[PDB]
Amino acid sequence: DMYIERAGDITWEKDAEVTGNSPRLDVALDESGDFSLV
Amino acid sequence: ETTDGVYRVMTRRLLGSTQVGVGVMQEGVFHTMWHVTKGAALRSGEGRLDPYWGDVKQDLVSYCGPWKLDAAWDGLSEVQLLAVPPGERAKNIQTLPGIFKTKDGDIGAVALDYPAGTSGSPILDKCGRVIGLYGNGVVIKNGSYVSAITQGK
Ligand SMILES: C[C@@H]1NC(=O)[C@H](NC(=N)N)CCCCNC(=O)[C@H](CCCCN)NC(=O)[C@H](CCCCN)NC(=O)Cc2cccc(c2)CNC1=O
Repeated sequence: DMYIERAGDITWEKDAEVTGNSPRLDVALDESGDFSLV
Repeated sequence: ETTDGVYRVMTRRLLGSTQVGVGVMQEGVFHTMWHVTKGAALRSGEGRLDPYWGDVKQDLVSYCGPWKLDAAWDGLSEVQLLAVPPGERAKNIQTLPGIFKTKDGDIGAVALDYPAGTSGSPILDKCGRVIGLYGNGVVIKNGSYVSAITQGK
């Protein structure tokens, strides 16, 4: 059995850590809900 | 507890208490990714949440009502993943989304890598609205991860 427990409000944080790039990727979404690179 | 906010999805059919994913409670509806619960009922305190709508291809599922989240990435601005990793505090990570180009159109994507149990963490815009859920993506050359910004209708 699964159960849920609260972890916080949904809010933007002004002092947030910034990271990650912004790649543009050709992808396909199959019937199973899996993305794949094209 | 139906208070709006982000929630961990836990199970104990494993060793100890394991966090299998994350979700968003808004307007009395719990939102998460399909691969987190596979559509199973959920317990919240003394009450039970039953699945209401789900779609394996979108990898989304909602409990107690139809999908409520309808904000979308503007295309131009940075966003924040409110990552809720297992055993760790909710943490905002700001990023400029990339793009999944598909036959049917373009989807925002974030190049952030977290444990599998982070699946379902919300991504937010600057006005605080949830523009999608984290956790359905691809693995690129490097070997790390890019998740779609998965939003329902
Ligand atoms: C725990 C750890 N990290 C990761 O798993 C991922 N980070 C990374 N891999 N760098 C981050 C996961 C974030 C949460 N999201 C998921 O769990 C979803 C659940 C599937 C729903 C698909 N409907 N999985 C995915 O989105 C992608 C889809 C790939 C589709 C391609 N056709 N699958 C994987 O990464 C599995 C994997 C591949 C290589 C190597 C590994 C794991 C080894 N690493 C690990 O085990």
